[PDB]
This record gives sequence, C-alpha cells and structure tokens, in this order.
Amino acid sequence: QIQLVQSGPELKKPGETVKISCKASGYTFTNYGMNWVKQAPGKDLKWMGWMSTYTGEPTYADDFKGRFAFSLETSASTAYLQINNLKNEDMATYFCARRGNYLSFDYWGQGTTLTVSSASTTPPSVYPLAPGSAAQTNSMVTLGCLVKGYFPEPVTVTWNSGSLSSGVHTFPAVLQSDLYTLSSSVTVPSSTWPSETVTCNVAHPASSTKVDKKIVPRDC
Amino acid sequence: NNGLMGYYFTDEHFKDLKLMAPIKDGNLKFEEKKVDKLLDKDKSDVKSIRWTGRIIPSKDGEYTLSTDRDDVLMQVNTESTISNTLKVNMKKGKEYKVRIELQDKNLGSIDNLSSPNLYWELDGMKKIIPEENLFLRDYSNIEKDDPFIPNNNFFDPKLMSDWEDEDLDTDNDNIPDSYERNGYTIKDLIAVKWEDSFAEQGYKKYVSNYLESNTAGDPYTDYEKASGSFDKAIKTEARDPLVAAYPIVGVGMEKLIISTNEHASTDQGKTVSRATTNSKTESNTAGVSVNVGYQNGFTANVTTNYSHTTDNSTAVQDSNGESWNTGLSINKGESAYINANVRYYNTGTAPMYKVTPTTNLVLDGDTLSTIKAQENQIGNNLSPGDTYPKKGLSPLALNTMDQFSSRLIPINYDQLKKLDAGKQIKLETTQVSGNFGTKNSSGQIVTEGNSWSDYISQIDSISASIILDTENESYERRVTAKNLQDPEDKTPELTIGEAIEKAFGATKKDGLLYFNDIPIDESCVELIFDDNTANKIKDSLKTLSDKKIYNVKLERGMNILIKTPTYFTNFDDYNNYPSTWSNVNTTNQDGLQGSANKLNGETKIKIPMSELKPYKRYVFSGYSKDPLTSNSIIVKIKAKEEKTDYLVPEQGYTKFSYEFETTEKDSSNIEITLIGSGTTYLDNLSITELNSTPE
Amino acid sequence: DIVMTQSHKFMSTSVGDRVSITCKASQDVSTAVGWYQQKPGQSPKLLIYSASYRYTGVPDRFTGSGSGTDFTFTISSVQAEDLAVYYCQQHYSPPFTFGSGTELEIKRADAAPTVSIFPPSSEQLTSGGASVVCFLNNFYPKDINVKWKIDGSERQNGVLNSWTDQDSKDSTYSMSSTLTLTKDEYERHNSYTCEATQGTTSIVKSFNRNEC
Ligand SMILES: [Ca+2]
Ligand SMILES: [Ca+2]
Ligand SMILES: [Ca+2]
Ligand code: NA
Repeated sequence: QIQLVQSGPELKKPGETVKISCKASGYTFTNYGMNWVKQAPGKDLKWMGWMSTYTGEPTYADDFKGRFAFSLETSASTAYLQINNLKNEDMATYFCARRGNYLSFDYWGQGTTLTVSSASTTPPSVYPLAPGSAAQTNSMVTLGCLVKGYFPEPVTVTWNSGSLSSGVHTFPAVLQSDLYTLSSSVTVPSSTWPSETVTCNVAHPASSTKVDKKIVPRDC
Repeated sequence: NNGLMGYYFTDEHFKDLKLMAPIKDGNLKFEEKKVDKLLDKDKSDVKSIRWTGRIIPSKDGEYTLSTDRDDVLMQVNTESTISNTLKVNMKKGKEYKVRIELQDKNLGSIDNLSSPNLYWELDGMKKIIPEENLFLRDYSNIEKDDPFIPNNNFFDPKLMSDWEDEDLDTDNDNIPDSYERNGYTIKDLIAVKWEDSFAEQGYKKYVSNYLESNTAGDPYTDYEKASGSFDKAIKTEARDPLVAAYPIVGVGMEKLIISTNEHASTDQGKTVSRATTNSKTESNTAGVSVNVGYQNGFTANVTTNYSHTTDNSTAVQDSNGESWNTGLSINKGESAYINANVRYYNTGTAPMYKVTPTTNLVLDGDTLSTIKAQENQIGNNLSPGDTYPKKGLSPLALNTMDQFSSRLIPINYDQLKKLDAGKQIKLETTQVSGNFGTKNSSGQIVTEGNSWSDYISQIDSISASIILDTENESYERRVTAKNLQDPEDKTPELTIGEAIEKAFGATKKDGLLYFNDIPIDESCVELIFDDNTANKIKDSLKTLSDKKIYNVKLERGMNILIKTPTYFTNFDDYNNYPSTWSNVNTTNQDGLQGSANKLNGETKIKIPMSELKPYKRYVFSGYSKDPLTSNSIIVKIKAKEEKTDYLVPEQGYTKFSYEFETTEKDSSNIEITLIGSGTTYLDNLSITELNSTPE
Repeated sequence: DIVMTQSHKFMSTSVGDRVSITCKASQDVSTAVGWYQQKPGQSPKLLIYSASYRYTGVPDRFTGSGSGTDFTFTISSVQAEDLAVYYCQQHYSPPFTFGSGTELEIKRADAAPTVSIFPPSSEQLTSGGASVVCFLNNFYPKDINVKWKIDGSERQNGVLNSWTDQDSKDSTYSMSSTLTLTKDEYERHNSYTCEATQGTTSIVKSFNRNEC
C-alpha cells in the first residue's frame, strides 16, 4: 500500500549541509502535499512546513525560515529536505508526512535521525565500575562498566558474552561534548563475584572495535 | 509460450466450448487452481476435448507419437494420417503442428477429468512429451486452411444437412462467436464464458466482434490482446479487444532559448532563456466556456477545439513582464533564433519502435519550423508512458538534433511581440512513423516491416478518442465504438462508462470508477466533449431514466476528455484541498454519494497562491441540493476578481460551475465562499485547472 | 496559531484498564483533530482523524470524541502494545500543532532505588579523566531526583543523567548519574556523594577518596 521511505541516518559536522529524501509510493504523488516534521531529542513534534507536489512551492513554518529548503523530484515521486549550515539544535529525527485527506498527517515516513557533532568516528573507552569491598544489598553486588567518548551510535553492551542477561541495566547513551557516554550495571550474587569473573563486552561497529573489560575489585 | 491449448467442450461434438486452458506437458493437465476460480464444478461436465499446438523437437529422428487412450485421434501438420498413433520424421528446430482430439460421453466434469497422456518415442525411448518441446500455436497467424477452432472434428462425419450451420469462430481469431457476442474473460491464458460473479474476483469482462479478428483495428487479434500474448511493452489496458494498441507520440517544451545568433555552436550574441511548463491538453480546455447551470443531466462541458495529446501548449515561466526583446534588442524586420529544451512522450498504449516524429512548432498559427526528429537521436523507441529523454534526465536540446546542428529556428520581431502578448508556442506533432512489435521464435520482439501507418488510420476510423488528464500524466486512448446507424456493424455496444473503465484500467468502488486513487466518476471530474459528441450525449441523456453520461452509449467518432480536478472533496474519504473548508457538517448520508456538507450558514476556504498555479484559469465546481426549500446559495469567489452569484438548488443534486483566474505568485489568497440556509447540501467540490492566461 | 493543550504528560494504567486523554484546542477547530500513537524509535501513527473517525486498521479499543475545542481520546481496554506516547493534533490550519504528548505507563507500587556509587577507575585517572557513577536501580515512579554532593556541596556541573525505559517485568525504572571531573579537580576533594530522593525516601551513597 502507501509507503513513505526516507533516506538513512545522517552524521554531520556543524556548518555542513544535509539532504533528506522521502520517496512516496502507492498514491498519486502530485495529488497530495508533503509535510516535514522535526522531533528533537526532548521536544515535541514540530511542523517544519510542507511542499506542494502540485505547484512545487514550499511553505515554511516561522521557526524554519532561512536554512531549510524543501525541493521536489516529481518524476521520482520524491520530496527532499535540505538543511544548510547545520547547528546542534538541528539534531533531531526528521519525518516526512503526507498532507493527506483533510490535511491529516495520514502517512508518515520511518524517520531520518540527524546527528550534529564535531566528532568523527571514535571508539569508546571502557572503564570498570567496581565497588571494591563492603557492598552487598540483599546478598547482591552491583558492578558496571562506563563506556565513554565514542562516536557515533550505537554501542551494544553485554555481560559475560550474554550469560548475564537478567540483572542487567544498560542505560541509554547521552551525547555530551560531541561524544557519547553510556553505562551498564550488572547485579550478581555476592557468592559469584569476585569468585567467578564478570566481564563487560562493548561492541562499537562504526569503529569496528570490541572491548572486553573484566571487573576486578578496587585495590584499597 | 510452452504447452498446448486445451479446448474443453460441454457437448460431444466439439461445438460448445466450456473452457480454453493451456496444459503444461504431455500429461495434458492445466493449472487446476486457476481453472477452479473460473469454473463451477457442478457446471463443468465435458464430453469432448481438443488440444492444439506445435511440437518442436530438440533432435532429428523418427518420433512415434501416441496416447494412453486408444479413443484419442491425433494429426500432425494437417498432412499426416489421423490415428491414435503417429510415426513422424522430425527435424531439429522445425515446427510440427499437432491436433489431439478426444470424444467421450461420460468423460465427467473438468475436475474429475482423467485427461489422456501424450507420449513420444525416439530410438525406443518412450516418455511424456516435455513442456520444452510443446508450444502453443501462433494465434497471430490466421490460417484459413487450419482454423484455431475448426467446425469439424476427427470423429463425426460431415453431414450434408449440417451445411448452412453457423461457424464456431467465424473470423478464426480463436475466440468462439458465442464468447465474443455474450462476453468472456481470459486470465493466465484460461478462457471461459463470462459470469457476473467474476467481476467480484477482479476478472475483466471482454466483448469483441465475432466477425472481426482485430476488433480494434490494430495489429493484434482479439485473442492476442485478451490473452496478453502481445508485446509486453504494450499497456495492459490494451488487452481489452475494444481498447486499441495505439502509440501516441508527442513532444513538449520545458525551456525556450532565444538568441540573436543563428548558429547553435556559437557563444557570441545576446541570448535570453526562460523555463517553460507545458500541457498536453490546454489547447483542448482553453476552448471551454463554463456555464453556471447545467440542464437535463448534461453535467459536462463542450470545447470548441478538441485537440489531442499530440498538440502541446507552452507556458513561459518567471518572465516578470520583461519583454523577450529587451534582452535581444532586435528591431523591426530582423529575426532572432529559437533553441528549445524538449521532451518526447507517448501517451498511448503501444510503443513506437523506430520513432520518427514530425512536429510543427507553431506560434499564433505560424509554423516557425517542422521538427523531423530521427529515431537514432531520440532513443530509437518510445514506450507508452515513458519520455525521451527518460523521466529523470535533462531534456533534449533542439540544437543537438541533426536538423538544427547548423542553424536554429528563426523568429520575427513581430512574432517576438506575439510571444510578449502571451501567445503560446504550440508543439503540434502531426505524424509519427514507427513500427510495432510482433513476437518471434523464443518470444523475442521483432519490429522491422511492421509499419504503424495503415493501422493508425484503420483504428481511427472505427474508434472514439478518450483522454484522461491528471496533473502528473496524460493518457489518450482509442476505444472501438459502434456506428449506431450501420445495421451490419457488429462492434459491441459500450456505454461511455464501460469504455472509460476499459480504456484506463479503472477500478470500481461503490459502483463508481477510480483511476488508482483518483475518483473519475462523472460527478468527480470535468468531462469535456466536442460539439458533435456533446449533442449525441445530450440526445441520449433524454432517453435515459438514470441520467448519467457514463450510461450513454459510445458511438464511433466521439471525442471525450476527462479532466481530473486539482483539488477535490466528496466530504467522505477524499479531501486533498490544501486548506480547511470551514463550517463543514458531514454527519449525514445525504450526499450525491455518501455524506454531504450539510451547510447551515457559510462555508469558506482560503487558498494561498502557494497552492495554485500562477496565471491560470480555474473552474470551481460542485453539486448542491435542498430537499424542502429552494433557498438561494450565495457563491462568492475572490481571485483576480471578486464575483458573487446566487444559486438555486433543486430537491435533487444539480451541478454548478464558476471559473476564476489566478495572477502572480505574490497574489492574495483565493477565497471561495458558499452560504446556505440549514437544509442546503453540498457535495463533490472540485477545483480544476483549465488553461494558462497572459501575464 | 491553534495550540493543542493535552491532559497529562504521564498516565499510569494497568493492562485491561480504561484510560482517556483529553486535549483542549486554543480555538475552534471544529472536528479537525487527529490522535497519533508513537512507540519509541518509530514514527507517529495516525489512530484517529477528524476527531472521531477511526483510521484504517486501527483497533476498535481506540475511540475519539469531541468538536470545537474539547477533544477526548479513549482506549477502552489498554493492551501492553499500547504503552506509548499519544499526541493530539489539530489538522485544521498550519502550523498543525501537536500536543505535548501523553506517555502511558504501567502502574505499580512505589519502590526505593538500589543506589550504588563508583569512584573513578584507575584506568580513567591514568587517562586524566575522572567520572563518578551512581546507579539508581529498580525504583518507582520515574520522577526520581538525583543530587551530587562534593564535600557537602551540591554539584550541578558535569552531571549526565540517563533513564531506562519502564522494565517490562517489574514495571520499575532505573537511571544512571555520571559526574565527570578532570583528574586534577577530582584529587582536590575528599568526599563524593550521590543522593536519590523520592517523596518520602532519600538514599545517600558516599565514598571518601582518603579511604579509597
Ligand atoms: Ca471469433
Ligand atoms: Ca473477433
Ligand atoms: Ca459525498
Ligand atoms: Na493426462
């Protein structure tokens, strides 16, 4: 049926230009306009404007007048969104959405994340989070690993190559100073650490890096 | 391509064809799931079967053909003996026509049918004849001495009194006369008489002329078309025997370059170039006057000049009122020179192989030149729905054509003023030489010798012209239509609605036609006829109780244009307007279809010029009714002018139409206002683009 | 611009319960209101259009009501697959404002966090950095407050916080708080504490660099 297919995720430096595409199928492209919507990490869905597939004329919301450009390839049933001179505030997921029946946003693209950062591909540093000694809440000890200074997303974290799944909390990564940082905690019985080994397994495909960090007690 | 064609007859004497279906190999079994979807197993009893086709061996030798049933009678090449066993000396790649016949009362239903099995033995090796050696007959090769559905068989004597009886397939096109006259369908090469329940399943009902092997008058027979055995580059709607395979090659302009220098290869001189949009139908709709009222059910409009999609109009863009001559400084009696970016197209159903088009570049009646494009420079072939250059690529510049490689097209000082006055450059393609595709051997398309010329004229003499214009693509068709005055014309009678459905492969939803997602019922589009077609339709509408144009019979020569609206709402599922209609109440079932806008006071839409094209004539249409009052509806449109009109609705729905014009892109909003009084109902509000206006 | 004010940012429910989200339009939009569902990492999906019209393929547990300025979206019986963010939206006139969104969450009893604090690893100090990490695991509700104190002084700068989604097994939340300093600044304080504060509970975990 009707499908809106957007181009893949984008990683860009500040000041660069990015062009998102949105290919429509299953309906007469020129009979319905194309909305563009921005969703910043913590903000609500914001309408950026729309492109008339009949006139080719764009309409821009007030907050998106200047650096933003909608364009058309009617022969390819494709709408485009170009953002020039990128800033960090431009970091968001961008959706195309048909200006559908009664102006409802009745069909949406899957979204295009845009990450703005001065960093290029950087493997993570993996730091052990050990308590050392004197730490056992309800016969349980909590260990962790800190995954710092990597770019871009994602990194996967497992514990003992998957054997520790329950009791694992891997926390969503946060972008600070143009690099990502995440943490992962594992809670294991105090009878099993440090007697049995516990190892954080960090994979970062973008840098083709895997890091295994054994958690050992702090020296004291 | 492979296998044999089975003819399954309800009677014992090969007269009443119940099912035509191809078999895979010597097992003589068809695809039972597909036949099941088309046959009622309580009405599937058969008493005689014939299989026909060609045997092509992969090795020279003495082949003994036989069947597990002694009942069966076979013949090869219409020359061998007629026997249950045949000894044939065959050669590799040579074709041996084969005819297998079985006569058997108590043969049973098609489902329970234990069909015979066809074997062949070479060097004492007996096997079922493989699919790779069995081929269907060339059904484009109509042989008077080897008819596809013969009136006689291998089992019954040719009785003397049986003379003067009717042929089963009078025109030898492989569709029985009973099939053609009463209706049939062909899907996956399976043919059967029509049943109305097949429409629910999506099968298309075919009718054709039982006396004409090529009902449409095109290179392909009724069976080639209905079965889809023709060139796969032909549009699928031309599978209908009444929808002609018919290439329609034109050309449109998307950039106009005018320089003071005649030489294409010269970078000196003053030059002014402007982007241009083009229309394949504007020359048709520009001659349409719009009435506010429609009478006697005739809800369509008449054009003074029914132009086809081969006559292309050009609108110059981004001019800003600056005269062409300010950038050239040409004086009275001097000539500037035209270069253009053009794009050929094919709005028809068939490809134009070796496309050789002749196009007049026209301005206010003056032919500035006649462009004679050569096939080698425009992609050799132009498939239906495609363009040269292809849709994604830059347009073709005239100067790169051999004709204009040395000199461009001169244009006068006075013709430059006409261009400033708003007179549009027409690209009128007057004739296109080219070839059509016939299959050959392994299914390959062969083109040379297959001139379109005589078929184009033949098709036009027995057809109606139907053009569907959407914003993205235009589609022109030739539908075979009966001469209603000719008592011997056996062309099937189509209503205009049935013809539109066939011509464009339209679907149906609540009985109303749809072109993909676009509603194309007469109440959702602007129908445009020429004067002669409109008079015939008006006379027919007076003879119908259900006064719908789509119920009027199609007559040959009719010229029909379906202009789909830019914006439309049925106040149901469909509303592609770029702004919200205010005060809309659709909680009713009082629409022309479904719900209406129950207008209690004022309904208003404000349309920005970003959502309409500049310098265009538009028509705002809709249907209104008021069951218990005759309250006037005030219609107010604010565009380039502000006009108000008072509309009287009747108890039933009647159409209204108001033309309005846009100006510059920077213009104020277009505002359309309708004011009713409580029991006013509105439905099917459309805005349709008609033509460009001077700037 | 027509503004769409939505009922609650967060709504706690149980599977099989009835929930209703209201939305107040800042001016008359007649029936031109849509309701969208968005699951994490996915695009919004239109559930209800024109205030009350169920969209194609939408389960009948989703209903919409209202006209003018007051609008209601209802899930007659909440399913686990319905735990998502729901937006109202006016599709009457640009800028087609979306509500701020209502997250559906599983209701459960309150739960104090299991707090763990970790000093900088010697590896990170060798690299010249210093991150102190606080894990607040398996608490409820989501709105927990985390405070960093260095030598008794609240520390605002250098703090990164990260919440997990609601655990699909026990319906709790977990969060991570990282306090990053330079090694130079870290070695010039003694006591590092992270405090997890809820309505009636407050948990402080500490370590003194002088005690390792
Ligand atoms: Ca026939
Ligand atoms: Ca025929
Ligand atoms: Ca309606
Ligand atoms: Na058989």
